[PDB]
Amino acid sequence: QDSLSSTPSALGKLQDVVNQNAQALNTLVKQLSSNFGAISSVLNDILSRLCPPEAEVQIDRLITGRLQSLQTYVTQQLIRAAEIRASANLAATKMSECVLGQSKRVDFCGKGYHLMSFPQSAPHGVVFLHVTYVPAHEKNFTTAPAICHDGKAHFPREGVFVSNGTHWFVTQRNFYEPQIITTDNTFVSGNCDVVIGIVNNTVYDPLQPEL
Amino acid sequence: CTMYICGDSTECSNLLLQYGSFCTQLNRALTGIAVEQDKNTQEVFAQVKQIYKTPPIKDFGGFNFSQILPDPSKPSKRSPIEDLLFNKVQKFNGLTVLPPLLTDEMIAQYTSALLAGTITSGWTFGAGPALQIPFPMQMAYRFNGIGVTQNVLYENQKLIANQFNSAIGKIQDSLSSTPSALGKLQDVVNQNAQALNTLVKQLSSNFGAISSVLNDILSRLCPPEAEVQIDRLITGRLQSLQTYVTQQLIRAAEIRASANLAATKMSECVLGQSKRVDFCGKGYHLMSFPQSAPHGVVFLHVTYVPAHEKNFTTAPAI
Amino acid sequence: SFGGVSVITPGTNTSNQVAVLYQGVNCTEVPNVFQTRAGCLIGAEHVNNSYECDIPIGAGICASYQQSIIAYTMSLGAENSVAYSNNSIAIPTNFTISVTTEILPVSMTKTSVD
Ligand SMILES: *[C@@H]1O[C@H](CO)[C@@H](O)[C@H](O)[C@H]1NC(C)=O
Ligand SMILES: *[C@@H]1O[C@H](CO)[C@@H](O)[C@H](O)[C@H]1NC(C)=O
Ligand SMILES: *[C@@H]1O[C@H](CO)[C@@H](O)[C@H](O)[C@H]1NC(C)=O
Ligand SMILES: *[C@@H]1O[C@H](CO)[C@@H](O)[C@H](O)[C@H]1NC(C)=O
Ligand SMILES: *[C@@H]1O[C@H](CO)[C@@H](O)[C@H](O)[C@H]1NC(C)=O
Ligand SMILES: *[C@@H]1O[C@H](CO)[C@@H](O)[C@H](O)[C@H]1NC(C)=O
Ligand SMILES: *[C@@H]1O[C@H](CO)[C@@H](O)[C@H](O)[C@H]1NC(C)=O
Ligand SMILES: *[C@@H]1O[C@H](CO)[C@@H](O)[C@H](O)[C@H]1NC(C)=O
Ligand SMILES: *[C@@H]1O[C@H](CO)[C@@H](O)[C@H](O)[C@H]1NC(C)=O
Ligand SMILES: *[C@@H]1O[C@H](CO)[C@@H](O)[C@H](O)[C@H]1NC(C)=O
Repeated sequence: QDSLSSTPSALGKLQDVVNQNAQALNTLVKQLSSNFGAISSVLNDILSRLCPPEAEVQIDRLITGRLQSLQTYVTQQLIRAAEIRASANLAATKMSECVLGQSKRVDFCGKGYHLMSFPQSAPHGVVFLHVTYVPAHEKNFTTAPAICHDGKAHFPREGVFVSNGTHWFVTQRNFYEPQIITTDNTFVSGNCDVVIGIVNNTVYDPLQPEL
Repeated sequence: CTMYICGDSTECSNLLLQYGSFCTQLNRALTGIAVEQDKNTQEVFAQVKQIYKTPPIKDFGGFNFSQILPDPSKPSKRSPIEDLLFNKVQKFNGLTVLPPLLTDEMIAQYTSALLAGTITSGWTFGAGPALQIPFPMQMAYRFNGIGVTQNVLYENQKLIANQFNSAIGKIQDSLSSTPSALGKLQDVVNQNAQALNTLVKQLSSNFGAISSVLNDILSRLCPPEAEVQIDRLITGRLQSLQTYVTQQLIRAAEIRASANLAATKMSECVLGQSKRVDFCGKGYHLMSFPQSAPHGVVFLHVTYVPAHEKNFTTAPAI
Repeated sequence: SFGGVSVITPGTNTSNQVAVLYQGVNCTEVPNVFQTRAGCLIGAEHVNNSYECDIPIGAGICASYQQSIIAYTMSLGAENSVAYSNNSIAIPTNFTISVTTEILPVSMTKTSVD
C-alpha cells in the first residue's frame, strides 16, 4: 500500500495500453486534416467551389488517403489486440495456478518459494500479490552423503546430514532443525565400501533401551 | 522515412508533407520494435541477482563442466561450446542498424553467472541467497526429484559422472559436424536480410513513372510535369515501406513469443527442476545449462532415461 | 555523412541539462566528448565506474544524472564467489515472508469506427 502510494510509475504497464490506444485514435482523427494532394482537406470546400467533373477528382484523392489511414489504424489495432490477448491468456493462467493453487513452477508466481497469491482488480487489468517464502540467515555446516554404522551405509529419509564441528545430526533441508540420527529418520543401503565421502557415526535405535 | 522516399530532394519532401503523419507513424513503429529486442534479451539472460563465479579448483566429484564453462585463454571468455555456436551463425538509403544494449561479452557473463550458480548452489540461488552444497549431493537431490532413491546416485557415482561427461562431449562433436544444427537462428538472420534487401530493391521500381531515379525526373522535366512523376514514386515507395514495417511488426511478435518461452525455460529448467513433461528435454528432467548464441539461447537439458527393463509378476496387495 | 540525433535527458522536473548522441558517426565529423560504438556522445562526462543502467545508450554504455550527466559501462550486478567445497553445506536458520506485485493488462478500450 505504501509503495503504490509513493510510486507514480508503478502502473506503467497499464498506462501504456491507455496511452497507445489514445495515440492511435488521435492520429487517425488528425489525418482528416490531410489534403492528400487535394485542394482542401475539407470535403465541403470542394463541393461548394467545384462542379461534379472536377470535384470527383479532388474527392477521390481524399477518399484514397482516408481509406489508407483507416486501413493502417485497423491493422495496428489487430496487432495490438493480439499482444493484449496473450497478456490476458497469461493472466488467466496465473489466476488458475497462483490463486487457485500453489505452484511449483519457478518464478511463475513471484520470486522465492510460492505460498499463495491474491488478485486485485485494476483499470483494464489485474494485479497479483504473490506471497513467497524466502530463506534467511544461513549458516555453514560440514556434511556427508551417508553415515557408516555397524558396517551399514545409512542415508537420510527426508533431510541432510550435518555436523556442527563435533556432533552429527540430520535436518530438514530448507530450515535448520537438527535431530539425533536414528533408525527412524534414516534408511540402510549396502555396506560402507561404496559411497565416496561416507563418515563414521553412531546411529541410535530407539528400541535399544526399551529391550 | 523521408530519406528512403525522397533522398535529398526538397521537391519530393514538400509533396510528402501532404500525406500527414504516415512517416512519423512508421518511424515510431520501428522504434518500438528496437526497444522490445533489448527487453527480450534482458528477460532471458538477466535472471540473476549477482554475478556468481565457480571455485578455482574444479573438483565436482567426477563431473566435468569444462565444455560449458568459460575458457579464460580466449579474450571473448566464451565456453568451448559457445565459441562453436558463434562461429556457426542499405546505409546509403536511410537504412541503419543500431547496436544491442547488451554486448556479446555481457551476455556471456550472464550465462557464466547462471552456470556458476547452478553448479555451486543448485536451485537455491533462484529463490533466495545462494547456498552451497557438494555437487554429488545436489545430484542426489535431483534423483529424489524424479522418484529415484538417493543411494542410487551415490552407489553409481562414477558411472553417472562418466555418462554425463560423455554426453556433453557428444554435444560438441555433434555441433562440429552438423551445418544445419542452428537453422532456427539462421532463419531469423535470413528473413531479416531478405526483407531489407527487398525494400532497397523497390527503389529501382518505376511505379509508372518515367524513371526510378528521382534526379532524372527533376533534371529533365519542370515543376508541373515533374510533380506527377514524383507522386508516382512517392506512392510506390510509401507503399513499399508500409509493407516492410507491417511485416516487421508481425515478425517481431513471433520473436517476442519465442523470447517469452526462452525466459520461462531459463526460470523453470535452469533455476529449478521441472516436473512438466517434455518441457526441459525428453526423459525425466534433472537439470539444464544455458549457453549464449548469436541472437538466441541454447539450452542443454540433462535427463534421466530408464534402461534395460525386465519383466516381473506383480500384485496390487499382499 | 548523416544519421539520427538523440537527446538524453533526466526529467524536466529534475533538470534542464541534456546530452546529445550523434548516431553512427565519429566525433571528428560532428561540427565532454566521448566516442561510443553507438556514435558520438556530447555533453556527458565519461567515467570509469559502473552502475546499474539508467538511460541506455547502446553497446554496454548507459547515462545517468549524478550535478551533471555521466556516461559509463553498465554493471551486471555485484560479484559473489560462493564458498563451494566437497563437504560444505549452507542451511537457513530463519526465513522471511515476502509479498511482491505483478501487473498485467487484460483488455483494451472497445472502439468502433463508422
Ligand atoms: C561460509 O564459510 C566461508 C569460508 O569458507 C565464508 O567466506 C562464508 O562467509 C561463510 N558463510 C556463512 C553464511 O557463514
Ligand atoms: C554440537 O551439538 C552438541 C549437542 O547440542 C553440543 O553439545 C556441542 O557443544 C556442539 N558443538 C559445537 C562445536 O558447537
Ligand atoms: C574433499 O577434498 C579434499 C581435498 O581438498 C580431499 O582430501 C577429500 O578426500 C575430498 N573428500 C571427498 C568426499 O571428496
Ligand atoms: C570407520 O570405522 C571402520 C571400522 O572401525 C574403520 O575400519 C574405518 O577406517 C573408519 N573410517 C575412518 C575414516 O576412520
Ligand atoms: C575435463 O574434460 C577435459 C576435456 O576432456 C579434459 O581435458 C580435462 O582434463 C578434464 N578435467 C579434469 C579435472 O579431469
Ligand atoms: C516381456 O515378456 C513378453 C512376452 O510376454 C516379451 O515379448 C517381452 O519381450 C518381454 N520384455 C522384456 C523386457 O523382457
Ligand atoms: C516532480 O518533482 C517534485 C518535487 O519538486 C516531486 O514531488 C514529484 O513527485 C516529481 N514528479 C514526478 C513524476 O517524479
Ligand atoms: C573514426 O572512429 C574509428 C573508431 O570507431 C577510428 O578507428 C577512426 O580512426 C576515426 N576516424 C578519424 C578521422 O578519427
Ligand atoms: C579511465 O581510465 C583510463 C585508463 O584505462 C584513463 O586513461 C582515463 O583517463 C580514465 N578516465 C577517468 C575519468 O577516470
Ligand atoms: C528470524 O528473523 C526475525 C526478523 O525477521 C527475528 O525477529 C527472529 O527472532 C528470527 N528468528 C530466529 C529463530 O532467529
